[PDB]
Amino acid sequence: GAMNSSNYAELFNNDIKLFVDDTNVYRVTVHKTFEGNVATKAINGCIFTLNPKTGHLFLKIIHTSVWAGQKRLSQLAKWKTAEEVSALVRSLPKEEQPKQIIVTRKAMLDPLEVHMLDFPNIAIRPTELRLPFSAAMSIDKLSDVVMKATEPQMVLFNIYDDWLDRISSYTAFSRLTLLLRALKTNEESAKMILLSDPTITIKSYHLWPSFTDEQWITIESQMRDLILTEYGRKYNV
Amino acid sequence: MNTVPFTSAPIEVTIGIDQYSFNVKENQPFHGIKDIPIGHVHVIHFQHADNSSMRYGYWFDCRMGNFYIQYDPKDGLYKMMEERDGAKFENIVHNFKERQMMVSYPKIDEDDTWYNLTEFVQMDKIRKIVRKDENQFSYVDSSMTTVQENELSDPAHSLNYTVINFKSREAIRPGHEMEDFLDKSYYLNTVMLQGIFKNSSNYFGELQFAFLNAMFFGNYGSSLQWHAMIELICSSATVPKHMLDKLDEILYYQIKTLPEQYSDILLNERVWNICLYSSFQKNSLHNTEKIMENKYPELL
Ligand SMILES: COC(=O)CN(C)C(=O)c1ccsc1
Repeated sequence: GAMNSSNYAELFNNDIKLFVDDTNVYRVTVHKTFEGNVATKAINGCIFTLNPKTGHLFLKIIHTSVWAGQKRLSQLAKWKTAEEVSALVRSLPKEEQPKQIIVTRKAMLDPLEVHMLDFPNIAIRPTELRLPFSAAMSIDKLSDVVMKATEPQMVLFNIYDDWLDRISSYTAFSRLTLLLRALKTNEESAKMILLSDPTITIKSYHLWPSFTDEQWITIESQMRDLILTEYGRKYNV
Repeated sequence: MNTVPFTSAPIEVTIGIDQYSFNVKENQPFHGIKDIPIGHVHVIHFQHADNSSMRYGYWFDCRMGNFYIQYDPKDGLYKMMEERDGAKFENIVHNFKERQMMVSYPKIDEDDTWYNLTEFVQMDKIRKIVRKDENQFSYVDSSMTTVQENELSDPAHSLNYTVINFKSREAIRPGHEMEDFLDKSYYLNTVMLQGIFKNSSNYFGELQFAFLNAMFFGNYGSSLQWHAMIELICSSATVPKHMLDKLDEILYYQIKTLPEQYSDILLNERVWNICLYSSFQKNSLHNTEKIMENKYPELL
């Protein structure tokens, strides 16, 4: 059924699974027209499809041309997401196909179930977890490839860099969600925490800085402080 | 006018004939029902006074044979049987009619209710939903499950309604996923009407039979089927106009006949609110919307 805190360890077992987040598929800026009306202008988007055990991220870039001449774009975006996820599954060898796909938003359930009717053994599940994957576009290298795209494109990343050489998947996912939650809550402060030290850099082939184990402990504490600080600011606590 | 004679009434029972019903006491001198209108299917149904469990009954058409009811004390129910000896049957009916031991089918002249509820219902189609080929009449009861219910367990005792499943490969063309899911016209017109039912009259016949089994027996799977067949039409943007107008009539008389006190168990809020207020056909069912709003405003 639904994925929650009670069955959280399931994320890191040996059954292949993918999270799908569609929050950045259809992106717009809202502006005034010359006549004083309001209009939207779409910008490039992306599907965030993530294997939480391995860190493999299938980033399908949604180019704005896919919306041209289409109506009800917020509805269409869910079905386009489901179409692209189904196409990805079919593109994978059988032994790499997921046994479960967990959607971060319940409105994705029916579009994905319908697109996956040919795969009756792949469970489509919601989750009760509030996952911060909308903040993926706060990761500079992901945002850059999305905004530079001139056509539909799939780009593959490992969202954990090389962390699994030193930590478990459970700890890696915990770090990722903390970092993403911090970037979502206060993007400027989170980026300052991550980059303030000139001596620590991001490898060309990585998304995050090359922190030692002890430095990651400091960073994680600073991210938790940021989240708590923002909570106090928001609620006057 | 035809008759269903009864050998006797050895157990106290509420007897239904179509939309009518009456109580028979234990060992009362009751010998059957006369003046049954020729030209329609009928249903004769039963609910025992000492055990309201299992409503059950028989769909029949008097043009297809001479049928009578006799209590079986081993199986504990009133059974329908066919008499092949026509002279014997005429003699038995005349004796009962002479002794005034029969109730008269109590149809008012102005009253087209039963025709309106069974307009498209045919005995030959009932016998394909209810499979018992050795009899010309069909037994149904409160507890019989449908083929679809049995996929999600005795196959010989099932209601073989046409399976409708909005999230099935049958309902969704590859490459038309969004289109076919949000607009069920393909599934309605090509798969169901052209493909399976052949025409709208057969579709409406099954819809009407499903409603009647839900209402007279409290058969839950029949109610599911009735609502699915409504929702399939309402959720289709392209429906022939004659079908929409006929569906409005069909549903109006169904809602009109439903007992007010059974509405909580016979009507699905989601389906009805969706059909009347959100669906493609929200403005095509004028008579049904008017009776629903005046009779069951709480459901909505
Ligand atoms: C209603 O039609 C019936 O045939 C009922 N029945 C069998 C009798 O009344 C009967 C026949 C032979 S001795 C009693």
